[PDB]
Amino acid sequence: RRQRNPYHFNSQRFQTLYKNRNGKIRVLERFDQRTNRLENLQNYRIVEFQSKPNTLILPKHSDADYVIVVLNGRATITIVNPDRRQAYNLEYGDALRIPAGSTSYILNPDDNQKLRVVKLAIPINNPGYFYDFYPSSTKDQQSYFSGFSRNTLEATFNTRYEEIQRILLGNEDEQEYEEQRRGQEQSHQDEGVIVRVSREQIQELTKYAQSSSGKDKPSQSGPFNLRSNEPIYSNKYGNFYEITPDRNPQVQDLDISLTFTEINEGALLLPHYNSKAIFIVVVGEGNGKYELVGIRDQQEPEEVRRYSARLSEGDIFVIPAGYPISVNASSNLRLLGFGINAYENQRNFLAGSEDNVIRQLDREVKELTFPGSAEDIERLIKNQQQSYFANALPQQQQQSE
Amino acid sequence: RRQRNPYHFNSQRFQTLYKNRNGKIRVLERFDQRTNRLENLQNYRIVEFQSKPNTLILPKHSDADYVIVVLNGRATITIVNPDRRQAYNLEYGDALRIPAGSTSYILNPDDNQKLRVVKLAIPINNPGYFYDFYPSSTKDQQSYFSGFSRNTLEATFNTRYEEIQRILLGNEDEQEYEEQRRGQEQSHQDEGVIVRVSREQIQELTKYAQSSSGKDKPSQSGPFNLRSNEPIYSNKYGNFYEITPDRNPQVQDLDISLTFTEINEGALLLPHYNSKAIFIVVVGEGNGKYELVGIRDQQEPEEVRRYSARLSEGDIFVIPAGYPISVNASSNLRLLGFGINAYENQRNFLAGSEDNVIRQLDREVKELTFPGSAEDIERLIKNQQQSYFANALPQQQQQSE
Amino acid sequence: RRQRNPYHFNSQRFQTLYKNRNGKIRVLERFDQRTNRLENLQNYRIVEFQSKPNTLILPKHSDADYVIVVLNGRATITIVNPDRRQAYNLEYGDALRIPAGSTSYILNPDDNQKLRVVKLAIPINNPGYFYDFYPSSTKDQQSYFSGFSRNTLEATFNTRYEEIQRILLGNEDEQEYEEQRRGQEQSHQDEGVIVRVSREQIQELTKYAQSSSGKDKPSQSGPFNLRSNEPIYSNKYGNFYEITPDRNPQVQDLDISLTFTEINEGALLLPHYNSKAIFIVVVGEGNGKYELVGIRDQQEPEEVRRYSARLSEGDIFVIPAGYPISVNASSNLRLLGFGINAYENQRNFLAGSEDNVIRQLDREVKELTFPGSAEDIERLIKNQQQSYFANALPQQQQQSE
Ligand SMILES: [K+]
Ligand SMILES: [K+]
Ligand SMILES: [K+]
Ligand code: NA
Ligand code: NA
Ligand code: NA
Repeated sequence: RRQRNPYHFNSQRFQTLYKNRNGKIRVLERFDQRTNRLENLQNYRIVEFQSKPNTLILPKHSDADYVIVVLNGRATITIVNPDRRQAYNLEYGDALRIPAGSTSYILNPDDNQKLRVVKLAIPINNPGYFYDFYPSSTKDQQSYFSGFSRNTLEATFNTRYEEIQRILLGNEDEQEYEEQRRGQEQSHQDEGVIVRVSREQIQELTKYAQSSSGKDKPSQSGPFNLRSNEPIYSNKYGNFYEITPDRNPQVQDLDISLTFTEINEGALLLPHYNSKAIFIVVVGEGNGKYELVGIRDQQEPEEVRRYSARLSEGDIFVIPAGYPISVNASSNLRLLGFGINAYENQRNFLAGSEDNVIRQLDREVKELTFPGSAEDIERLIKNQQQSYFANALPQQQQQSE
Repeated sequence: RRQRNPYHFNSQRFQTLYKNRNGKIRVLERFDQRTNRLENLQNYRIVEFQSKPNTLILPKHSDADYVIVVLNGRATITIVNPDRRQAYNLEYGDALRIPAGSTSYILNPDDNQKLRVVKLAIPINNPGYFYDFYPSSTKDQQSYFSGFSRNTLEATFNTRYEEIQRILLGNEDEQEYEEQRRGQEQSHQDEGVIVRVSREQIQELTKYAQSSSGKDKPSQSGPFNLRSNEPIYSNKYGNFYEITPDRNPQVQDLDISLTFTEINEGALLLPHYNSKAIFIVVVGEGNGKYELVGIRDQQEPEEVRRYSARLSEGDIFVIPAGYPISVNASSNLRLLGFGINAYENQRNFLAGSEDNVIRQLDREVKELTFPGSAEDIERLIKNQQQSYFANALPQQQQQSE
Repeated sequence: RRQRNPYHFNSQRFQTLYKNRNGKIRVLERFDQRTNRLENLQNYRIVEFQSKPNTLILPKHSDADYVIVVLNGRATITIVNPDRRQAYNLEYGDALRIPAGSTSYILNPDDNQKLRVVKLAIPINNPGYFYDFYPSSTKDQQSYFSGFSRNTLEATFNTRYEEIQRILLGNEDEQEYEEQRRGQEQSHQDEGVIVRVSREQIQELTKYAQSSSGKDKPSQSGPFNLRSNEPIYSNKYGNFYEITPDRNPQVQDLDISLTFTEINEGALLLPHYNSKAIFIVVVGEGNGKYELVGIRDQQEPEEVRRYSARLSEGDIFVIPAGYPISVNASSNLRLLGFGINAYENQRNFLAGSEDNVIRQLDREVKELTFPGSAEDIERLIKNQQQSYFANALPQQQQQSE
């Protein structure tokens, strides 16, 4: 539409990196592609990863940090080190920092639930770009071991290339059949990087795992549910959870807050602005619209600019620091918030009866600030008795189907 | 002149953002406009803001940090939060960090003194660019509330748009008279973002205010006078004050030192270099010349480069780390220094008899370093018995008017 | 060769900045010249500095930090401050942070040993660019004092320009003879910035110096030998030393680890990857080859990319975080490692029997990960009983000369 939305990143702007019959691994366009208004976010990327019941992403390490949030189902994740090796179950809500270089792999042990993970990634080397290192050799990726010379591999493993090749790599087989339809496996596990897993294996693999279930609190060891603490804002229109970095060792070096806002249908996250935090917002569920307010630099009276977009499962949108936002709900809307620059943030609501900086003004300034009489503004301001969330005067039925 | 001055930012390179009859709000060209030698300063901007007696900037928040220094007069500043609301008087000399997102507004309660504020700003979102958010609706800026849809505003305030509009915004009135001359007000306060204020109001507004007067010391709460501590360098040619970040909680996260150098007429801030700190220097008062020394990369003997410029009330100039500087005074010259990267800085004077790194040399190296005999250099070096500042052999009168 | 090596910086890509008959001062091309894959290293530069016995670099300060490592011989370094003045002997192995702005100069007191220093530099002002400030006036560089005006110099030193000029600078002499051959001196010390020194002087100059000899431990005061601690990895194929930033006050603000890997002939630093650290690797001695593994983004099965290069005294190469590396040795190969982003790094070996993350995998995942049976992989993996370094099945003789 005339006057576009730089800050809106619909579902579609995910580029598939990897689809096989067991899961997908999408990544979102670089925040600074079309826009040049989102430069401070040049490093961050958003990955959605998805898998089907009883499945396994093969071991991977990346040149990037990861903050996992399970927006759907269960997974055991394992994280492997030079020294120890770990494993956590993770339920809906759970988040987890995978540091940069950790060998990890994620199993979906559920029997009928797809796994849905959304990852913020912070590249280490180059800005907006990381890569996935697999030891596995599939028809889809090769091992890094392949990038070594036979001599080097042979010294390395202390083994005839022919034995390495047979065991770690794979042999010459340069044709094709790849037709006919049913389902089974390939090589050993449904070929590719996302493979089908046996219960035998799920049982073995989960047996080590540190169970979540109980909503674990932001520590430095295991997963932490974004609903662990009591809502920060809670009433009968929604819930607002949030873990600020300073109270969360696992990410405090990344200076990320994480939020989980549930907006009930016909409800409205009343307008606020984030004082220093740039928020990357992720739709898990529901439908709605938002209104972000900017000053159109463009290039008489300084014009403000609404940047609106419909919302739905999968979309990303971004909230620049200082920019007032508000968010509707046609259907029960659930949002995941990655707040960059979040340490010391303060969310300033602009309506209703808490953290309302407009009311916190000096009487006589309200006076000078708005055309109404002082008293008219206290009354008006006070007409919204709900805080944080309210009713949005929703649409409904009447002579309608 | 042939061989320009990248580092000099005369008064003129201020772009007005806002002039009405009550004050101005200028901002300085981005440090990396013409030059590409000033990249590390790409984020910082310098705002001068000015107002006339009994006046008020309307409430504003920005997507940027602010370090205020009052180079002229008095002001009450208020800073408003989701929770509390504060207010300080500020006299000449006082500085104050306005964090990013703080609702603030500045009154000039004086009866005949113009208020002069110089702000370093550090944008949060985008590099070299911030914006001003006002709830006010004037003939000059609109409210961010205007960027919301009527439906959204109506849910928000819990009020008929028509009542919001009447009280918080303003109504349709699409013509003009804007002629005839006298002075009074407009709407309620002299229209625009800088408005005329009543004593009734000044009295009320200042009644909360935490008075400065007494030269408050670098804390984390209120304003701090850049002359609070005893001069760091003081003799009969000038005074050199400076608050390093590590001894100043309010900015220590920004890693800014602030200086206040008064150079007496015909005096001379002897040549030094800042070891890590990049200094942004601001002329409050007086006239003089400076000499900055660089190595002209250009593109036989490596050539050095003087970058000189006359000085006067309002000018900015910048001192790259490591680059030797010296500053004259035709008239009593008063400078405000924003030292970026200032934590652990050490100012190395190169003449006179303190912090003189040339004299700190090994005898026998002086020997090898300069053409003179060792003894000739100790004597010479020692011919300047004043430290830090000295006499500049000024110009004066003789058969002259 | 088709498919170039961005990460390889042979000896040749050093640009001489300064050669006279007493030493050279080379600097390496900006890590982001040809490549745009090395952006996070845009600031760092590598300087090799070399001098001949009984010599002196004249006093210099830079707008950049320095981490010195002596890869050959001995030096006294002096570091001069506004306040105190210091001096350390430094033997092979020793490293030292010269902060930004420290007046320093380096003497080579040895009688027959050339001094070889390799410096990582981190510019302060501009990214990839620093400059050298000398008070000396040679036929090669001028003093910064020259960049001041006569009036300014005269106030400064409190001396007739004609006396300054005679003692600190040098006088007009605008011709040439610069022929005939023997050796002696010029002006006072072999002209230029690197000069010939007397024993009389070496004796005097070293008399202050804090002797190294004993392998001093990472403190915050003096030089620290990169072999101070016991090897981190040691067996009969090499030694691997490393000082991580958190255990080394002098650099912990720079977040640099330093390594010293000695690979014995026919030995092999087995393949690993650095989890967060980007390593800048410097060849002191020996010959060999390396294999770095990357994912060629390029632009069916994701291709990996070997980036190989022969090695020899002087070469630089770089190891991106996460990228597996391995290094051979034709001759006793000695490497200096500048690990950027090194705080919390963990080196993951991929072969042999320590810190082997492949073996740390879950049995049943190895199962799914490689084509071999689980048991075949444990056996194979276990066929390399040496850790860290091993034998490379080297080349040798047979019907050969
Ligand atoms: K929010
Ligand atoms: K200064
Ligand atoms: K290494
Ligand atoms: Na063997
Ligand atoms: Na109502
Ligand atoms: Na005199």
